[PDB]
Amino acid sequence: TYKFFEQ
Amino acid sequence: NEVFLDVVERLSVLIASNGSLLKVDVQGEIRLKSFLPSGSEMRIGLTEEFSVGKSELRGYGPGIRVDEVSFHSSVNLDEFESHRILRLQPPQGELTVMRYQLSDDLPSPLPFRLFPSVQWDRGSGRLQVYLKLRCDLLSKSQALNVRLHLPLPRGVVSLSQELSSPEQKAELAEGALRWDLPRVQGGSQLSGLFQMDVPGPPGLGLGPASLSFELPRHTCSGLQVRFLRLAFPHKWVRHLSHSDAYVIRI
Repeated sequence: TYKFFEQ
Repeated sequence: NEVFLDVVERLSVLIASNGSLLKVDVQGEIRLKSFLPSGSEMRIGLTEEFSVGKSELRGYGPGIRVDEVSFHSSVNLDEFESHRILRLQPPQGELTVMRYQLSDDLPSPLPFRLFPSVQWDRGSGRLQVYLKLRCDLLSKSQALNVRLHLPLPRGVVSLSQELSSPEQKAELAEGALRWDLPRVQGGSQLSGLFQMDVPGPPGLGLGPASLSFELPRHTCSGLQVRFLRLAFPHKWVRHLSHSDAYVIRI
């Protein structure tokens, strides 16, 4: 459901 | 040890010459700095309210909301839908925990309104620019490092200026007026009258005004960190908005 980032 | 958590929002606005809001953008981040012992788990609770996106079923109304959100890959969201809590085991040093964006109306009035009055003798070259800036923050609240940049017609020089309070500074440099207003609080009304000479061509372009500033103890979106809790420590939790692109047509 959610958007993630690495930095 | 010390733990720092900062909610930081970059505001960009475009306001029409009649005062109408054309565009509003808020780019927000929650940034952490910590150096916790091994094992440590941190829970951050946000505004219990807040909605995300534009639900086709429920619509979107007044209330605290963002248009989109994203999270660092290390963040656990098991308690996000029910309680707006984030969980993570932070690294040593800096981490951006969450990012978000808003393009809708803000939940409070925009922080600044400008009332320009320009008289231009085509003519004799005389340009008179009167600017009144009103701060629409709550009356307790402060704006820091407020500066207004105003591009001016080519070859303009300053004849005189009258600024409404003595802490203010203004100069022309690089073809623009730079007006600095170091003392600004909710409810303040500050003004400057500038007499300039515009040369004839060899041998407009006035505006738009662009404001830059910082808003301590403030978020444009209304989002807040409600708590910061550690399980195994002095904490700083800070909320700041800032702009370098708060544009107002003349």
